[PDB]
Amino acid sequence: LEVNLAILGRRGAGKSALTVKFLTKRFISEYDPNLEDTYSSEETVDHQPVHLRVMDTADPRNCERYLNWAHAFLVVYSVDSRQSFDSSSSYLELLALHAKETQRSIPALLLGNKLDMAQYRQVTKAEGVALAGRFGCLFFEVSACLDFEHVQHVFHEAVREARR
Ligand SMILES: Nc1nc2c(ncn2[C@@H]2O[C@H](COP(=O)(O)OP(=O)(O)O)[C@@H](O)[C@H]2O)c(=O)[nH]1
Ligand SMILES: [Mg+2]
Ligand SMILES: [Mg+2]
Repeated sequence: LEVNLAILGRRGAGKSALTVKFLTKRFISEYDPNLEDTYSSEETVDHQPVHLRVMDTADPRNCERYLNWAHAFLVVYSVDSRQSFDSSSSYLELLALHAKETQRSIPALLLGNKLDMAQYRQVTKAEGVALAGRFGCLFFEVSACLDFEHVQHVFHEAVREARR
């Protein structure tokens, strides 16, 4: 089973850090901000094997490259950046519009990353919940430089959302 996951969000939000942590179980803090690519991994989600494809985007034009490809989305902002949070809402609007225009119904997970920087929070967890509420998507706060298991969970949950 092949599952396409696309990761969207404003530059700086930690899209690649989250991807590399998922893939490698390590935090890599400087990763080419311009590099966009699809990363392949063999996963097991609910005792079921998956060929997972993770598209780590770097933005704007030809959004269909992910809009007509992904089976689920992660939309990422940083909890220490209002700017990032605001940009996250635009990606969710795009997902909504595309679904409306094409009938393509794809689940999304809203991610407030850099939970390790919670002391400099510009966005509350309650506000992330509210934003997810406006788009009917799931919501998680995560970090690329805490443990691996919580990052694995969100990626595997996108898989579960894609299978439902
Ligand atoms: N403190 C902290 N910094 C992070 C985290 N994730 C990414 N970063 C940093 O945020 C910046 C952008 O990360 P990057 O993965 O390039 O984000 P991208 O542009 O969305 O792909 C870099 O300085 C990363 O080191 C995180 O979870 N916690
Ligand atoms: Mg990146
Ligand atoms: Mg490639």
